[PDB]
Amino acid sequence: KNTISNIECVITKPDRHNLITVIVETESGVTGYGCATFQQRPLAVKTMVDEYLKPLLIGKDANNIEDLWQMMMVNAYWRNGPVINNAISGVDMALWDIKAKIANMPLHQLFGGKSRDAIQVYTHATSDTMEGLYEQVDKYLEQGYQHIRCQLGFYGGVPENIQTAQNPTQGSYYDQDQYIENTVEMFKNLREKYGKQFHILHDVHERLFPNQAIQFAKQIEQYNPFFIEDILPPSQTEWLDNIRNQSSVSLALGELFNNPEEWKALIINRRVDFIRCHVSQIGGITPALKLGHFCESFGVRIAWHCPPDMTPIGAAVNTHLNVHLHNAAIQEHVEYKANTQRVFPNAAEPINGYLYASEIAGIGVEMDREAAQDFPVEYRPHEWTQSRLPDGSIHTP
Amino acid sequence: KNTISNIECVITKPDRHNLITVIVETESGVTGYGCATFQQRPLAVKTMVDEYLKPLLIGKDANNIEDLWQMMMVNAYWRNGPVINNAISGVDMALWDIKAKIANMPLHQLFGGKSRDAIQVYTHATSDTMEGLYEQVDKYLEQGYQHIRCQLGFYGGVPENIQTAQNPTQGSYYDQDQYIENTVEMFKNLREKYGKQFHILHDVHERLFPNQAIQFAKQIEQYNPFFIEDILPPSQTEWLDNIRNQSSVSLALGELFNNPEEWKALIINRRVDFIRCHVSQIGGITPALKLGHFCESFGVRIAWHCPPDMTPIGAAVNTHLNVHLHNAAIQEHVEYKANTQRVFPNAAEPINGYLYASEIAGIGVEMDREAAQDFPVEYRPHEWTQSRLPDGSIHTP
Amino acid sequence: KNTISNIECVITKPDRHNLITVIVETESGVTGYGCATFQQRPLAVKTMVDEYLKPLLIGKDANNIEDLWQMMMVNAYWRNGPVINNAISGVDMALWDIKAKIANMPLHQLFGGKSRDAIQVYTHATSDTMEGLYEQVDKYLEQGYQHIRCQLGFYGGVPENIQTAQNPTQGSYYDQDQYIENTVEMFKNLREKYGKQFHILHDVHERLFPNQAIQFAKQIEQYNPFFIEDILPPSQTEWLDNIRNQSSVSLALGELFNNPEEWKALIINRRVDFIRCHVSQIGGITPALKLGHFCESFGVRIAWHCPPDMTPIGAAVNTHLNVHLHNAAIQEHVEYKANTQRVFPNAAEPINGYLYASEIAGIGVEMDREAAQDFPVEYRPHEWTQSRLPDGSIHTP
Amino acid sequence: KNTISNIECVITKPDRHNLITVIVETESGVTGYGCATFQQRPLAVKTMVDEYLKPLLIGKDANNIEDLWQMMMVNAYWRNGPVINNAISGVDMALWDIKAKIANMPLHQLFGGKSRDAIQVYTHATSDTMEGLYEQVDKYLEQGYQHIRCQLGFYGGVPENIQTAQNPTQGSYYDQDQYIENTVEMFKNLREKYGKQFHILHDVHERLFPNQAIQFAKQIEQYNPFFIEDILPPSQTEWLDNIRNQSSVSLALGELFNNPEEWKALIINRRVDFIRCHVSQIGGITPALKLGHFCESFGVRIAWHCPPDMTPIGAAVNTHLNVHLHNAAIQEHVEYKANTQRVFPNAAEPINGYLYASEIAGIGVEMDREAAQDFPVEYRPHEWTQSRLPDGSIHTP
Amino acid sequence: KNTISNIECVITKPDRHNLITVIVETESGVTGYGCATFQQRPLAVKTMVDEYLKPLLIGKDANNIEDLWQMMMVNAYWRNGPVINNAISGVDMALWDIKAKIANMPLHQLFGGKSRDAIQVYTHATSDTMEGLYEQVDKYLEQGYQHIRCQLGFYGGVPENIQTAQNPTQGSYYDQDQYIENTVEMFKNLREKYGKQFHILHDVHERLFPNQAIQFAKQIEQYNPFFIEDILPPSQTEWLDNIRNQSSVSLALGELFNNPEEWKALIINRRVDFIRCHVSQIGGITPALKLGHFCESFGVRIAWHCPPDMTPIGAAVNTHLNVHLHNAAIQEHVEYKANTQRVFPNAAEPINGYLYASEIAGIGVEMDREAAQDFPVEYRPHEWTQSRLPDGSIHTP
Ligand SMILES: [Cl-]
Ligand SMILES: [Cl-]
Ligand SMILES: [Cl-]
Ligand SMILES: [Cl-]
Ligand SMILES: [Cl-]
Ligand SMILES: [Cl-]
Ligand SMILES: [Cl-]
Ligand SMILES: [Mg+2]
Ligand SMILES: [Mg+2]
Ligand SMILES: [Mg+2]
Ligand SMILES: [Mg+2]
Ligand SMILES: [Mg+2]
Ligand SMILES: [Mg+2]
Repeated sequence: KNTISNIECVITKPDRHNLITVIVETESGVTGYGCATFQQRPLAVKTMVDEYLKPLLIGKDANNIEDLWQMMMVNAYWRNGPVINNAISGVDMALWDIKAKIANMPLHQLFGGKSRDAIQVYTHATSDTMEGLYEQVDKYLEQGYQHIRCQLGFYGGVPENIQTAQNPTQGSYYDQDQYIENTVEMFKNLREKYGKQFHILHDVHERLFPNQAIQFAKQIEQYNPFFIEDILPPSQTEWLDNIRNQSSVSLALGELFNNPEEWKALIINRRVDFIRCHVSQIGGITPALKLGHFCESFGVRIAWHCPPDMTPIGAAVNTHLNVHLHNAAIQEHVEYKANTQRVFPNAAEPINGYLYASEIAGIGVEMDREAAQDFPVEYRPHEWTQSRLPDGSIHTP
Repeated sequence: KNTISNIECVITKPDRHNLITVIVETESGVTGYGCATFQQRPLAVKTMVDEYLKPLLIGKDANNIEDLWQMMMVNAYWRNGPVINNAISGVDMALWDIKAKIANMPLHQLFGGKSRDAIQVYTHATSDTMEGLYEQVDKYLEQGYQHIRCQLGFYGGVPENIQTAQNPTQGSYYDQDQYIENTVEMFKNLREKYGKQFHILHDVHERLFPNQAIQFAKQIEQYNPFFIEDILPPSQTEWLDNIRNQSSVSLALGELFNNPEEWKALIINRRVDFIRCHVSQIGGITPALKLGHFCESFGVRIAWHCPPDMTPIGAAVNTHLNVHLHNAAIQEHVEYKANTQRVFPNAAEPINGYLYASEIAGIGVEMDREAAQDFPVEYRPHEWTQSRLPDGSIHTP
Repeated sequence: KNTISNIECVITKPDRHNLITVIVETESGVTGYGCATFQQRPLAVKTMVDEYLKPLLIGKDANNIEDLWQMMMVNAYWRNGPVINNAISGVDMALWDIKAKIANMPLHQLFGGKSRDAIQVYTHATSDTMEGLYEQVDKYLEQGYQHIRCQLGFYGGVPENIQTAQNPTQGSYYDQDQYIENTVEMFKNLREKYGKQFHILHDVHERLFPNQAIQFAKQIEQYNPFFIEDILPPSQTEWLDNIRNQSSVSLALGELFNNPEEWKALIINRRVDFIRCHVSQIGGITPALKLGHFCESFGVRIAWHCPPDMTPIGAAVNTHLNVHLHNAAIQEHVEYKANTQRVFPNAAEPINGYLYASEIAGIGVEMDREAAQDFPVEYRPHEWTQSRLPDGSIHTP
Repeated sequence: KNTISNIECVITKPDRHNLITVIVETESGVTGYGCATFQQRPLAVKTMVDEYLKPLLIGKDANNIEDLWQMMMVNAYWRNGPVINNAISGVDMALWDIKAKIANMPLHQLFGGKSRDAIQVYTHATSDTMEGLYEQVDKYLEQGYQHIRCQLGFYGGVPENIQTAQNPTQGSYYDQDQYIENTVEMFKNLREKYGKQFHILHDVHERLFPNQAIQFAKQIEQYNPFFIEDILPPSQTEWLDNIRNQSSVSLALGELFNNPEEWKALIINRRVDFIRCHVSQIGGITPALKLGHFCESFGVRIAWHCPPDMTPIGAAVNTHLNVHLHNAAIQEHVEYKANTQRVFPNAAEPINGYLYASEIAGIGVEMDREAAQDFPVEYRPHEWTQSRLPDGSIHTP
Repeated sequence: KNTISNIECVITKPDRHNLITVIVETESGVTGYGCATFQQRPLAVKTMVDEYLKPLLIGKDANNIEDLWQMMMVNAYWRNGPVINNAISGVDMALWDIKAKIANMPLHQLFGGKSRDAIQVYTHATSDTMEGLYEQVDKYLEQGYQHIRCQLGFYGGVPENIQTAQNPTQGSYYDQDQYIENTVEMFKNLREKYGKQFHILHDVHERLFPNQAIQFAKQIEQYNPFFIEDILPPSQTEWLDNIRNQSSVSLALGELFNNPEEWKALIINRRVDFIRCHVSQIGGITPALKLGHFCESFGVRIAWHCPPDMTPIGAAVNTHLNVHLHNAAIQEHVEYKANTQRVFPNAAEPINGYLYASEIAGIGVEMDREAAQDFPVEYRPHEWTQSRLPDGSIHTP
């Protein structure tokens, strides 16, 4: 047995985002690290770990990750959701980290090994002008990326060019029709300039109503996007049947998921082509493996959410999952800055459009705890989540 | 308790339509006003209120709108339908008016308050020529409207350019193919001239057979109408699945509904994008709130029917519902003439494409009883409802 | 407008449970109180309110509850789940409390009034012997209760009479077959002694596997329980189809729900007869009203979860919902003790099997903030949630 | 890398069945052992390993079990089926053995560790009389078993009490009605004598036509069998819907499966409560983990086939899977005789109704190569598979 | 009775492929020949026949083909799959040959005679250039073929112009996008040059993911291919519904099938227009007839797989089945080489686009036993089955 001797939760903001790490110490002296990053509510996740998971977990056998996951998930009776799941994810990843270290193996080797040499990577280009897009796309192409998520225009902030009511309620405003029009124009221009040079992805980020999504699918399907992401919010994915029945568009969805009821009908009915779950939002590696296998039976492929608001520990974990799970398709990546790299040393970066899994024992990335102390948590409003349509209505952000 | 002391029903015809208002007096001294407008059969609604609802309601507690509504709906054993529901609606709306006045709140604040600053508005442009259309559209755009329901041609009357049988039966004649041809051409012409300057709506008004409706949807989907309204009659909406499976066209339906069985399967199967119910036809505010909530769970949005054959009291009520219900989308424009404005003082008018909810206590619009007496009920035959196809057969009007 | 001036969150444990109250102060000087009680993780809910909802909400208009609810729900981007929802519920209830106070009306009158005189109530009898059950049942019957949830045996703790593995993992042990056998025997004995004197309810509390649930339904259906509650866990309710296809048993489910995807298919497919949601777990009054209306269209009735781990504020709120919503069926009740009554004065208690809604302005129950300070939060392990079957497996608790 | 240096396949018959072991040697010096037992066609599996899998695998990296499995499955283009899957299983299991040995962990710890302390076990009682049954049951109960699979009568052989045609075709005869009659009587008798003392299982072994299966389910459901196994053959499992819609009987199925199309719709439609796959028939540990996860999402539990025609290596593997997979339920008992114990040293035996996973590195059971050579393959005709009904027609055996 | 006196299995490789023939001798002195060709695993098939089917079959009555098939199929208990089915097929075909020889009739006359004069034939044109394709196409049209399966490019081998990971794992590489692009261009060019001169077929050979298949279907439907073959792998055919709901493309699938669960739902749901099964893979003539009839009821037509890896005996059998079964559509043919013709004399060749059934007694084609000895089995690694995507992942080959 390997008895858990401590549980710690650290919030660090080396750069733009409040990142959250969980650290598990064991009587073997082997230490694990995991990602619990829910950037919008980090103090809630920390409270959850410090006040509840810690006294629950100290004294228990770290070897039995599966029991610990099943036990943790139901421990508050009420369950699922972002605060509990991220806290559990932090522990779950750290426990797998310890197991891999004790096995003296890279994490993906514990799983049963590689099913691919490395995972393909897509990056992000966003500009308010086509010329600006071209500038970023050109750089990415020169670096060997073959997949780029492109966006024309920025959506939010003050309603400068939007016909609102007289005294619009405070919020981040956009117009769905302007957004649709700019996006179609973007695809048309990118295909005219670049042809089939690279794969174009685009993130709808739940901006649209169902009728707008169906129209939009028919408008861009001719451009064969690698995928169109979050074309609807999680609560309206039954409307995907309307799209799947009449459009060939490739669809990805699910970074928002933190309850299994959100994805089961989605996958069984083949409503998307790629699942986009944020691994820490679904409770860590343990459920990620199961969900990977579930998708596989239905022919659904995997593109785990990999935003900047996630530790490099979490990213390395996703790369281990991505080189192992046969139905993994692509990894999202954004560049790390120097502070982040200092707090989380040895974070892999894409090489010629590929991310390579770590080959040392464990996850392969840890947190430098002294460095992390230099960057304490900092309150952020996240004003973009107060997203409003011209009439002042809230829309899923 | 707030005991009901009197119930009255007034039919008034300030301008082109017979309007119906129910007036509820209480022992608190607070009076409520409601819309019961079924313009085609007004004496029947008045008989229903005066002879049956009045002796039922006098003496009962106006506070308990929900009990009174559930009780009223089943009071005749047989139920649903346009005459009973309209009479009940008049009472139901007046009871809400009373409750809001006693609470000293605008009606929408009772409901739980605003979910938007104001509701967007669409107006109506109809002409026998394109230039006549352009004339009306230019005027509306200049007034700030962003949504216009357009129709080229008038359909009905003597069969002048229509090959009928030798001695055609008396009726109001049209040719469905001429109607389709003109409407497709109209859409084409408007997009050429105006591009994406405004949202174009069109009301099919149940003119078509299902195969025609399906053909029409494929013919106009490319023009992205904001919605195509009543593309089928209420009894044939299962045919919408054929449309939904192969077309992206945005659909609205339901102004004719007066029985819940007409809408449940519609909404459950996502057969339309907007519900168009006439609030008084479904029994008033009480069922309108439930239906709005019902639609919201399925992702269906709301565009309550707001024709000229409705009191300004009913319009105000609809704007109260529209600024409250989160899934409300748009409100139909009704320009009020001098006589109607005198009978129903303080009726809101759109300002720069928006209708604003009233902010005084209650509904915010009452009927001037003296002014209404000046304009008594007048029989109208509504010949357009005897709608006939070229072979002389009735079609749903 | 009524600007929010403060937001406070208090945890108090006057008796057995950590209760959580949210208090909203406004520039009008009118103060609201709401329930945010997630007893197993109270510090997490408090963190959520103090650190996040408070700076978000101060300065905003308390009148617009609907916008504030829609805005709050999506404010962390990721959403749903027990920690966020309870925090939002606390604010939502307090906002309705303020609106009712300003309207000078009892909460249920804001909603549209009563649809019943009072709500029927069921209470709880639990013993390890039939004789002990009879003793409690006899008292309840004498007090006028007509509905009693009965349980024979206590399930959990050390595996004294259970054949486990040699060195069973620490946990709370029970045997599903012993539990089934005791429960069937209980119903058989109660019907033999009491006949149809009262309505018997029973809470399966997700103890069973699907095959056991189906067997159990067929075993007790002859006893016509008023309902059998939580016969399956939330993740396995599709298995209810097997039961609904072959058994007449009345079913209730849903106290665990905190994501709408958990209940939509459940209700649309008529898989249960009563919905059991914990109002604070689903985000407060605002979504409770909508869910009430949703259920109503499908003929599903309401029995909101009313456990001891909920403030009397929350209970009074449920009674307001129960006398208003036409499809409300029954209210669960457990007696308050003197400390709890001191901290939450004027809490209604059942009278002859009925709970009467409060008739003063507002919710009708507040928290005495000095009294609450006498009873600070106290860590509880809740060892019963580590529920294990004889082989040491975790089972949903 | 850990390069494969040799692949061997040994058929050994220590006792009643031809057993098949695959042995994988690597350059690390670490040797793996796996089960490839298809007892009816052992020379075919050995040809498959020796002639095709050996030259394919030598030189490749044993670490990457997942790639090797995906590659092996499609290597012959045509795929699935009992000969190929068993050969692949032998390799797959040996590769997992190797990985666990290198990690210096018991196999189940690699997977993520335990979710139960040990797995419950059922044994088998079969006799031509009830008293003979009682004899075996009494012995098993006294040994600590709580689950016994019971069968009254032996079915097959010469048609002694069976009205066949004049000159019946050579085969193993039985009468389905005699079988049903004896089994119903057996259940009745066991419940009268033993009541609820133990769980009774029964294996129908695809003996019945669908109308017989449905009749039988209704006849024995009252006796609450722990499961009724293989009530239909694999090709007729859609007939299970008729059973599921009207009966509570608990069902197990799937020992015959060797193609995923055989189980997907089964599990998706909840047609059984327990999956019974033979791990080597589905291709080894790698697909067994995925299938367990797949079943878990649908609430289906696992009872892998553990017959005597399987190596103790395969049994140990199944116990490793059974203590890991949370939805594992029970393991079939196989008493090992002296010769088999010598060939496969250290095979676990049930202790008080439980099988405990091995705790040394690797699978924990190997084959003694010298001992196995003592017991070479011996042809068996397995006459029972020529199973005939009274009219002389083949029925699935 | 016609007692089986011997069973033999000969592997012969006169040209590029290991071919497998089963020979059945009877006491009548009449000898039958059948195809058991599974070219990738021939030694496993031969073991199956020699070690198991032979001692099973000798002594039994060859007259009763139906019983012999039902008996053979379940004789190993576990069943279906390519090794067992091919062995059984060789026997089944030889028995049908024997029966037809005894009746002194061509095989298809046994079945009930011709339903057509002859079967239309398609050939294969494949090249890395369009002009290379044109030469082959031109050759075929001159010979009277009216159907040609066309392929531009060769896919596999070393990843020369493919961006792989740094050290790509050994395998046969292709890029799906490159393949789709070339194939779409091929269709475009062929229709430009040839118009509707001939029917163009194309074999996707399970190279694509579902989202790619759906895109491809929409890209080529305008070119009206006679059929697009194997657009998905057998385990993913439920994705065909997405294609069938939005595309008019003609589809064929099934050469991989060796388990009826692979085809039933496929055909019941009309997911393909042509079934493509390999007759020996499904177990011979006996199940080919039933499957032909099953398809016919559903309106599905037959294009049995007729690759070079099949004996001319098996090809003759397919022509007998094709002139008999009313729903047979077309026969694939590859030109025979001289050594193959020597070993299997008198094999029919297409004449002006038609294949004519043999008119002598029996199948019409036998194996020259002495000639076959000149060409013993030779190992081949079939490296193309290790098909990898650019990232190193195995894809179904
Ligand atoms: Cl921010
Ligand atoms: Cl808007
Ligand atoms: Cl008129
Ligand atoms: Cl406790
Ligand atoms: Cl157990
Ligand atoms: Cl035998
Ligand atoms: Cl096989
Ligand atoms: Mg995204
Ligand atoms: Mg209309
Ligand atoms: Mg409960
Ligand atoms: Mg069995
Ligand atoms: Mg092919
Ligand atoms: Mg379609």
